[PDB]
Amino acid sequence: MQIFVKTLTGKTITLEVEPSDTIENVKAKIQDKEGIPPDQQRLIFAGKQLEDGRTLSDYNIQKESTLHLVLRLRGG
Amino acid sequence: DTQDDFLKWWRSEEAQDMG
Repeated sequence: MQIFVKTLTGKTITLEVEPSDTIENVKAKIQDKEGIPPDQQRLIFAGKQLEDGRTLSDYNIQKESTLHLVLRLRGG
Repeated sequence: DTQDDFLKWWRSEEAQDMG
């Protein structure tokens, strides 16, 4: 299952994530692929806030699905 | 088809500088 995480700026990257795998596992891979901490970027889909402790199938996230990302400005 | 509608608000909402 290779989905496409699209950010606000307009960055859609192909990221593979199992449906059972929680959002943390996704932000996890996305964190090691882009360098964005799980608690630094907020993802949204179908008007639902993807919580760190939530599954994908719950938000009807299919393959190549466009997952909205929100990069939290101001780091450290 | 209001997926980007509400998201568009988050774009500028996150891009703050002077206000």
